[PDB]
Amino acid sequence: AHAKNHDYHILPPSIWPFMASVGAFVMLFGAVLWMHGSGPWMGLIGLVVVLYTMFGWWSDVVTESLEGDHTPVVRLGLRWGFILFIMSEVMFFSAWFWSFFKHALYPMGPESPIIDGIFPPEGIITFDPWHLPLINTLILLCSGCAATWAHHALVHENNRRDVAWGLALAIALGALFTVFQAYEYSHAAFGFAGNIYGANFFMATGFHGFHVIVGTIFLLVCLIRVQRGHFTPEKHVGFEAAIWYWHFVDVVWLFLFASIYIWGQ
Amino acid sequence: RGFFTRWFMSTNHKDIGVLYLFTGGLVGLISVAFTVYMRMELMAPGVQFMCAEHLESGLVKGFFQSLWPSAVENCTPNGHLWNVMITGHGILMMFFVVIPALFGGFGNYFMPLHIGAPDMAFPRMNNLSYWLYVAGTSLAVASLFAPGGNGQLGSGIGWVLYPPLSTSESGYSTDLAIFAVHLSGASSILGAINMITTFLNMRAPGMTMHKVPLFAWSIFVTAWLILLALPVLAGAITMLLTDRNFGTTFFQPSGGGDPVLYQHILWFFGHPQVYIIVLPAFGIVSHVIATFAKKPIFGYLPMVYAMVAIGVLGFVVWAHHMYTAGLSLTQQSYFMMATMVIAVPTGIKIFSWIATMWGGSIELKTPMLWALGFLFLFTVGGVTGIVLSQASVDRYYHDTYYVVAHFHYVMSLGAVFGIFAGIYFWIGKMSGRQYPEWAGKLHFWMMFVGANLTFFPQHFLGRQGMPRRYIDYPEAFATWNFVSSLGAFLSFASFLFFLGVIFYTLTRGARVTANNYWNEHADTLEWTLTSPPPEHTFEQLPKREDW
Amino acid sequence: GHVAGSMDITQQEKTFAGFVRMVTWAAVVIVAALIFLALANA
Amino acid sequence: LEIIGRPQPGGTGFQPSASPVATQIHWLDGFILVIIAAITIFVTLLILYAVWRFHEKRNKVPARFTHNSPLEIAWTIVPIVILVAIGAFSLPVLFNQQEIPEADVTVKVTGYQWYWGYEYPDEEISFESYMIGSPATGGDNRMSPEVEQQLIEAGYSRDEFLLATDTAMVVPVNKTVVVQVTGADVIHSWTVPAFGVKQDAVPGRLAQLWFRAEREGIFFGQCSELCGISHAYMPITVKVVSEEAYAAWLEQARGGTYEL
Ligand code: HEA
Ligand code: HEA
Ligand SMILES: CCCCCCCCCCCCCCCCCC(=O)OC[C@H](COP(=O)(O)OCCN)OC(=O)CCCCCCCCCCCCCCCCC
Ligand SMILES: CCCCCCCCCCCCCCCCCC(=O)OC[C@H](COP(=O)(O)OCCN)OC(=O)CCCCCCCCCCCCCCCCC
Ligand SMILES: CCCCCCCCCCCCCCCCCC(=O)OC[C@H](COP(=O)(O)OCCN)OC(=O)CCCCCCCCCCCCCCCCC
Ligand SMILES: CCCCCCCCCCCCCCCCCC(=O)OC[C@H](COP(=O)(O)OCCN)OC(=O)CCCCCCCCCCCCCCCCC
Ligand SMILES: CCCCCCCCCCCCCCCCCC(=O)OC[C@H](COP(=O)(O)OCCN)OC(=O)CCCCCCCCCCCCCCCCC
Ligand SMILES: CCCCCCCCCCCCCCCCCC(=O)OC[C@H](COP(=O)(O)OCCN)OC(=O)CCCCCCCCCCCCCCCCC
Ligand SMILES: [Ca+2]
Ligand SMILES: [Cu+2]
Ligand SMILES: [Cu+2]
Ligand SMILES: [Cu+2]
Ligand SMILES: [Mg+2]
Repeated sequence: AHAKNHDYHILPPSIWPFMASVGAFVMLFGAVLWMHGSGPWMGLIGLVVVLYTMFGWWSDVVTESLEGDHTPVVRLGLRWGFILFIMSEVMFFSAWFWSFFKHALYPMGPESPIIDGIFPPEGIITFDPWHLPLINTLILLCSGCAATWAHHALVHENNRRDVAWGLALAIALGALFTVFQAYEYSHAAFGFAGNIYGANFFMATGFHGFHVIVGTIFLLVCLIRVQRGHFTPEKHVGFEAAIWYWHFVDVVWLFLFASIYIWGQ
Repeated sequence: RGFFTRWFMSTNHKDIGVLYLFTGGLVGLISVAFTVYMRMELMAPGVQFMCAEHLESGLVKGFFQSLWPSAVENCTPNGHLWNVMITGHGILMMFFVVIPALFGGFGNYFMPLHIGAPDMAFPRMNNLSYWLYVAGTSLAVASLFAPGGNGQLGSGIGWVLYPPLSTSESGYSTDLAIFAVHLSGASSILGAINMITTFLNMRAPGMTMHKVPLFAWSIFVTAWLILLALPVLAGAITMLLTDRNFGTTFFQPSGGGDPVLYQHILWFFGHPQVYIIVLPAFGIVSHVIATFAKKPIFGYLPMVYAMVAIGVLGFVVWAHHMYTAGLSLTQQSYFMMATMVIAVPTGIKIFSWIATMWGGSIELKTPMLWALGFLFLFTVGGVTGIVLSQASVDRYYHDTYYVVAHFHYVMSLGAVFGIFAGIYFWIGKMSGRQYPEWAGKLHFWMMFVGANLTFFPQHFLGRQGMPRRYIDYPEAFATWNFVSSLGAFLSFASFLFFLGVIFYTLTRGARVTANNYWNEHADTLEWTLTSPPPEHTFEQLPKREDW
Repeated sequence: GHVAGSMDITQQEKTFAGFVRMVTWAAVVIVAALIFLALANA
Repeated sequence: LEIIGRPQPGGTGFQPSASPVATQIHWLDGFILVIIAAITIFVTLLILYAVWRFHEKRNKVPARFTHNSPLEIAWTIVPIVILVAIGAFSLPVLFNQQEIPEADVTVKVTGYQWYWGYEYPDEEISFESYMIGSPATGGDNRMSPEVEQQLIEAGYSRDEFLLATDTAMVVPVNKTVVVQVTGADVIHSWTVPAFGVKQDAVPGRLAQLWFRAEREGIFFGQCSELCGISHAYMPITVKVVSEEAYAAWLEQARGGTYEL
């Protein structure tokens, strides 16, 4: 912009968007074939492309902040947007939590809905909340505390060794949750097909796990950034989203934990 | 300026706005077309067009014969065709057509100008919005050619996909439509975020929220609904996909499922949808009433608050769409009472409009006619909704043509009007070519004439009990049908008219050279700019006094 | 004519602050409500 | 044969009042219609009026008012009072229809794709009804000599094509019938416009609905909830007869013969 008076970021053209929309189309259409007896190849191609897109796109995001496009308002603009994203995320989970709560309260039975059945479902074996569940909840709370500690250092003391230290700790504890999570599946007392409790129990923690992984990945990115010195106490947006997001995951797990392990036994 | 550079790698919010428009036009036509097909078959009793026999002929082959009557005797009633059509319509129309012109075409382009911002907060993202919308559409269309229920192609299920019908239906057709819906969701949620950051963050100095144009507040409320309502619908349909692809049992009584919860999860998002469709419409009307009655929009705060009013109530009235699917009396009351409340907020909007016109001089220009039709018909529509809001009366009305009319009056004779309203009023601004004041009028008069014919009869049918989504009906119902169908053709005519009128104008229209071709009262910032606006609108920030 | 970062953001920072507060209000109001309902009719 | 509750060619109203709830439903709608008849008219009249009274050549100069307190208040209370009213005359008609009585008979109706399924738990009676055109009765759901003839033999005429069923569900005048609807496979809906009753058969669910006829005859209802291809091919027919011939119906339906 030849002669502007404003700090908002205006962007050169960009192919990324179109690319990613084809990747997804192919992704999903391959994903429909693959759940219909046919071959994976189409599905992975779709995702491979999308993943190429996303990386670029985000690489460029950083690159653009490095060219000093991320002025004061810009910085705030992204902050905001990301916050609607977690708002959205929160709504999605409201679907899964809504089924759980309805079935848990008004389970189906032969006289439904004059009369309700029984929950947990007959012959269902809910897990022990204090054995592994608590383990995974200590594991995230802890990681939470280790990722925020990174944040504050950087912003408050400008200590960068400490910053990367908080991050590794936090990142490897995120993966641990995954590992423990999977254990839980391995040892599950009920199945996934044919029984509401399996679908709810599985899809719900299924979605949460998705996110942890996303979370743990994200963080990974920051560590890397932090290793090549990409963050200052004033400018540190990836970091801000990261910590905000990790926190949302943790919140969601904590409510799950209270809703499905602790309250539904 | 590579052609591929411009539209294929767009970062500008005025072009993305155009892309959505035509895109949405396109599909509407296609969709609209499916509408004549139906009307055709429903013109008269028995099944003359959707016979079984045409299936033997390749698609190329029977297609063409399908546009030509057969005798009852030799006609083999293929209900599945009809179902797949009905749903081609619905799915296209509430997800590919009307929300992408009105929210992403007129909003994307103008909401920004009215506040006096350079461009949308997230340009790359926005472009991604527009492309996801295409995939959406494409999967959605492809679905009409893939392995459908009953050995045919195509999912004949319902715009909303209810189970167990939706979970038992063979093929992978419905899987495509499920994912279409997701990519559409995606689209609006990216869109939604972008306008929400944009509008709070990028407005011009001195522009207070209470200093913003109606139309951008409309997109603002619209956007919020979206944000909070699509998510819930991603979920619903994930449950339909895992039931049919992963043998789950969300809504499968054999596994302790409950088809009704689905209806709860889907109407909680299926109510917010309409308030998205009309929201923007309310916005474009104010403008147009303001400009053409050459007088400030009456009760501007109340208008804004009305809009918030609606949007909030819009999340707490979804069981009105389930009055007979097995609900507690306490649940019918709560939902009947609270759904009645929305009246307050809308009437206010309706009265203000009449009070804007009151005591101003009026310009019956094309744009205005629509705006006035809209005030009428949306009221028509409206009332019905109160009749439908009463569980009691709903029994008899639910699922019958009486509800078909109420939605088309507020959708086809409502939001749709808005769309056109928008179109006529802003065609030069975004083209540098004005349209013909005659044609327009003609179009407006045809459409009002025939669209009234199309749906008004349907009120009768509804009270004479004709059921919804039937491909044939009793002898008793021929009379009105005829009328209706006739009606539909007329309107279909008109839409053709309009496209040409459009074509012509973008070909041979009046070059536009003024920055405001209308009059002093159109006061927002879009009118200060050229005609067709600069590539980078607002490099220089609009000085406070400027407007 | 480059002066990156020297634009006035007073009005946006006030805005975000409001935004922040408004949502929190909202959220909490719902949960409350949900709870109410629960108590009243679950 | 008294065919009462049926669509009437070119009709723009309802179907005969066969029972109390129907009675009230018509009355409710009537009353609601005039209230909105007046609103609609009203709202156009200003529109028109204003459009002409203040068309540019009739009032060259615009005004600048944007607010009139007293009037806004008026137009926000008015409506509100209007709605309450409707309330007053609406809830009551929902409660009478959703609060189910002591039955004098009791059927159980089971939506099966492309046919209904009647049961009379006390009388150990259980039979199914299909349209006359169903492939269950040779046809492919469309008029044919065969069909025409079939219906004549039934006691119906060429014109009630899509409403007549091989198997009627008989019923007592003056008696309270409670119908507990459920679906078999996907979702259907059973309903009889003259009775003013209707509801959805849903897989995994017992829903109840009550009705009383005041008069005899053949009433006709249609499947209302997209339940597949022959969605427009699962008529419903309800007979209502004297109690003396209801009882003999009992005995006569015990021998496997399910027609009156
Ligand atoms: C944008 C589209 C749109 C809009 C804006 C509305 C608005 C309303 N709709 Fe609906 N509606 C649909 C689209 C829309 N609707 C669709 C598509 C369906 C079917 C979905 C499907 O099954 O596929 C449907 C279905 C539907 C049903 C269920 C039908 C059934 O059982 O099958 C109901 C029932 O309560 C309903 C109610 C209402 C009401 C009260 C409003 C209110 O918004 C109306 C408010 C407007 C007014 C009240 C007039 C303005 C007020 C005044 C002028 C004051 C004077 C008058 C009075 C005070 C009374 N709508
Ligand atoms: C708002 C969306 C919308 C629109 C515009 C329409 C428009 C029309 N629809 Fe409808 N229709 C639906 C949404 C819509 N429909 C839905 C959701 C259903 C229920 C689906 C289901 O059961 O799942 C339905 C159902 C439905 C049915 C009955 C279904 C049944 O048996 O159960 C009929 C019956 O005759 C019908 C007719 C028509 C006609 C003649 C038109 C029009 O052709 C008449 C007048 C309008 C026009 C002539 C053109 C308007 C054009 C545009 C708005 C273009 C937009 C793009 C640009 C402006 C650039 N529609
Ligand atoms: C098994 C192993 C297989 C692994 C495959 C590997 C593929 C790699 C995929 C990884 C993706 C990389 C993610 C990195 C994103 C973050 C980008 C970033 O941090 O820059 C953005 C900007 C930072 O700016 P700032 O911090 O201020 O700069 C300071 C410099 N002085 O801050 C911003 O602009 C904010 C941007 C936020 C990012 C948005 C995230 C939300 C989207 C979530 C959707 C989930 C997608 C997951 C994919 C699944 C497929 C559907
Ligand atoms: C019960 C409902 C719970 C809903 C779950 C929501 C999860 C919340 C996410 C928690 C993560 C926060 C942890 C903070 C650690 C480091 C980051 C931080 O402290 O950001 C501070 C920020 C203040 O921002 P500010 O000072 O205005 O920035 C410059 C101002 N010109 O303060 C912020 O802006 C933080 C922004 C993150 C927002 C995440 C998404 C918010 C969505 C709505 C949730 C509101 C929850 C309601 C809580 C009830 C309280 C009674
Ligand atoms: C993620 C980290 C933290 C967690 C984030 C998400 C929090 C979600 C917490 C709750 C989410 C919604 C839960 C709703 C529970 C409702 C249970 C239910 O289904 O009620 C039963 C009733 C129908 O019952 P029925 O079968 O019809 O009758 C049988 C009676 N014999 O069903 C009904 O009438 C409907 C019940 C009311 C529906 C409520 C739906 C609103 C959903 C939006 C929630 C808003 C979340 C905001 C979070 C704030 C974060 C900042
Ligand atoms: C109905 C619910 C369905 C759930 C789907 C929800 C959304 C799916 C889309 C995934 C990607 C979007 C992630 C959104 C994160 C946005 C956070 C934010 O505010 O990001 C800001 C950044 C700005 O973008 P830009 O215009 O380029 O601004 C440059 C300024 N330096 O924005 C970015 O960094 C943009 C990065 C986008 C990543 C590319 C991937 C596109 C994905 C499309 C596939 C959708 C399928 C969803 C499947 C979920 C199924 C449950
Ligand atoms: C009980 C069940 C309810 C059902 C859910 C209901 C939700 C419906 C959503 C509709 C969204 C509408 C939002 C509109 C709010 C507008 C209020 C407003 O603008 O107040 C004016 C105030 C004044 O600021 P002033 O300085 O005078 O002018 C600006 C100059 N910079 O402006 C400000 O201080 C800034 C205002 C910012 C606007 C806030 C927008 C957020 C509102 C959404 C709440 C989200 C709830 C999220 C719950 C799920 C979270 C996970
Ligand atoms: C950190 C560790 C974590 C630990 C945290 C511990 C705290 C746990 C917090 C849990 C919160 C979850 C709440 C669960 C909700 C349950 C309430 C419910 O589901 O009641 C439904 C109510 C009764 O259902 P009903 O069918 O009548 O049952 C009759 C049985 N005789 O249904 C009715 O009576 C019908 C009435 C319908 C009324 C609709 C009202 C709207 C609901 C709210 C509006 C949603 C709008 C939200 C907007 C979102 C966007 C902002
Ligand atoms: Ca026909
Ligand atoms: Cu609704
Ligand atoms: Cu059926
Ligand atoms: Cu049916
Ligand atoms: Mg229904």
